[PDB]
Amino acid sequence: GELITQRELVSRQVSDDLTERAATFGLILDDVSLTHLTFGKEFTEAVEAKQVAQQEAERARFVVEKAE
Amino acid sequence: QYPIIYDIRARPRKISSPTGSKDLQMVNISLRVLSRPNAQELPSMYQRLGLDYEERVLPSIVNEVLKSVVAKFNA
Repeated sequence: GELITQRELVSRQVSDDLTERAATFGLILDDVSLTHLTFGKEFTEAVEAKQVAQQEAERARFVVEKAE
Repeated sequence: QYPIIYDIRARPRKISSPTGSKDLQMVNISLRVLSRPNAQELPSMYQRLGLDYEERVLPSIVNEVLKSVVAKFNA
């Protein structure tokens, strides 16, 4: 998750390390961009199911109105 | 002078990104980038950016942009 939240810091420190490593090979690195980032799907699926349970609670609330 | 007919007239682009947003919802965002080529600074374009400069340039910068800013933005 540090790669989602701290994308920019990872990109910058990667930039520093990559610039100092590329200096030994005669290539000046103008920009260093962290661009790809993906993770397990089932985590998002579980989060969505959690939201679904919350919305089911909301439905049960409207049914509580129904039920008075 | 090798020429190659460089098109300083505009050529557009479009790139997308699946981001893990703030709610960690998979946010697929598209983004149409209009990058154009220069005349009195044709160099960096033509050779080492290649005739295919825009292709070499835009894709993963757009990806970084969308993922950084959408991990920052909720659904």
